[PDB]
Amino acid sequence: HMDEQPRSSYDPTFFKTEKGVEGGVTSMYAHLRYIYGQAYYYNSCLTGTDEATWGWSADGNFKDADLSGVGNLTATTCRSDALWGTAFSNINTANGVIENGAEVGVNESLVSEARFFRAFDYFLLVQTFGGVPLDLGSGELKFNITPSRTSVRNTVPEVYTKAIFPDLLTAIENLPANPRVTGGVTKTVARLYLAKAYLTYAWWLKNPNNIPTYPECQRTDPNGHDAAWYFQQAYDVAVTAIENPGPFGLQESFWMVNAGPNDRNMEILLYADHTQEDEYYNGGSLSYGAPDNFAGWMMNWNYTDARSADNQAVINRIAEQCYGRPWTRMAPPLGVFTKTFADKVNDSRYDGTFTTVYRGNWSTAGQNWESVTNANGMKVKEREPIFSFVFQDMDKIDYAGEGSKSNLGAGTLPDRADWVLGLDAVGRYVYPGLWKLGPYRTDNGSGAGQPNAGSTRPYNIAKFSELYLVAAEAAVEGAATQAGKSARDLVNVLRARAGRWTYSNAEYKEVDRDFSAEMTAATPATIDINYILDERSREFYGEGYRWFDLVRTQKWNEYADSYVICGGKGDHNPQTYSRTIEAFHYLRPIPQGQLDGMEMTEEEKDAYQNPGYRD
Repeated sequence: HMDEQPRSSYDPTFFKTEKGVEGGVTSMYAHLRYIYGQAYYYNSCLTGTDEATWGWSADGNFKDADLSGVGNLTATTCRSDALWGTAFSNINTANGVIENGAEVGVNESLVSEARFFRAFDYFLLVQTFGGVPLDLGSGELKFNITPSRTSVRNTVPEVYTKAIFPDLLTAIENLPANPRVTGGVTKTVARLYLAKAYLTYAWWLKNPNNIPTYPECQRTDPNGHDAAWYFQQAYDVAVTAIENPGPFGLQESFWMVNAGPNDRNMEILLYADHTQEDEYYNGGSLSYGAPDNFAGWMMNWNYTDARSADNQAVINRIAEQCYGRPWTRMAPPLGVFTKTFADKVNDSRYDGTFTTVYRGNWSTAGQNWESVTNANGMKVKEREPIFSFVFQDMDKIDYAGEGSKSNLGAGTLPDRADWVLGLDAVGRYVYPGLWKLGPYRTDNGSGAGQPNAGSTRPYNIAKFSELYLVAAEAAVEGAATQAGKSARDLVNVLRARAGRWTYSNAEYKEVDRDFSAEMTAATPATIDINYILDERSREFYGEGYRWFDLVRTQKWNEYADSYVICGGKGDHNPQTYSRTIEAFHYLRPIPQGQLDGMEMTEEEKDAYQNPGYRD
């Protein structure tokens, strides 16, 4: 199906009221929870890129997505499919809110939230699937009540020009500076997504590596401007946001951006609010009776395996950000450590991304051991390092001896009271957990909390930081820059920020370091797209940006054609795996469910489906 949500003949009249417009608008905030935090969609944004390959416990969902000869990516197996029905349901709702609310004069500040969300949804769809329908059964961008059995896909430029740009431009004029409600949309997030949309369209027009689009359409803009024009607008709009940020801004340190106690901070422009839940009512009377934020489980592993020299289970599964529930379904390739996060001394970001030092928490399991013995018969207290992923003396580790006793493929080092494994020995079972998406719960007490519950944390969708990297990318592709905001200046803002350490996760303590001078100096004299993409991986690793960024820039092949990783536990042999990423893979399949739901001939269905996925 296309529209999941049920529609009443009175809905258009409902949306001629302010309370109806609010109703619709708040369901739009809700729709974010079915995408952002959803683990299988999350997969579709990351696996098969440089940031993620399949993990030891991987399903078809993750294997099929890696495009590495261990699965099949088809119209039934791509987890792009979570986006389709969710986005179109929301879009239809937005269509109703917008045509009826605007017709009657319902406050445009509020209506423009729906304008934003409609653009937002279409921008995800257009990148993911190519051209998609603007007509849902009642005309272009019109509210549809009774679902149609037939659909027609518009072209990419039609979606950008007809739906995405005009909505965002209007939204920017009318949206408030400060959020109306929590996580609420503002001028700044509308500007961000407009700049991104212009940036993405500009690349689409330029089409340097000749990746086909579907439906068939020529590489020119109905609005009549060239790629350069769009690159310039991307720059200008991003920069206008930076200069008029309302309440938003960068945190002092990169740790503060994704640290649990600082969720909902003013670097976050938009998020899915996973605390907010649904209240059922039956015929006016309360009835007892949400989707989960379980994306953080994918790039998290069985640290609970960790043992002492006396084979004691020293790490309990608990609801803390460094620990949390593991599904071992996605793993970081070694390129992440050797290329992306090369610098770990001057760069907060590696440490503000991965949990590297795993400590004992055994009293959460009801144990009362003062100390325990492991790692050359050394005593280790609670909350002290048991197992560390290291990047220093990697070629000295002794995996041959007592490291066996860890139940981790781990080894030892001299005068070192902790098990240890180097980043060149990372595998599909044992890898640094993704700390960004770990759970955060104040109500754990002295116990484990509820570690198998979905995360209650916001899932962060849009960040003030990205503005800098959107403008910088536009600058690299030829846009005319303003004084103090060259490509190099813009990149250096985020890099200077990255050199400021406020807290070390590895060391589990406050800290005071400023390596911003060093970071600024090590930035290349001139900036290429490769560097933008590396910075994007550093700032946004594992958050679900990667597939979009590599497809826009057409670097997906260059960055993902091969990855490097070791095997299961006790396998420290780094093997190179090669992917087969064809040009038609740059568009995801239309989900088979949509095709099956339509009254069409097999010929019409073949034509509806993107090339490569028709058999």
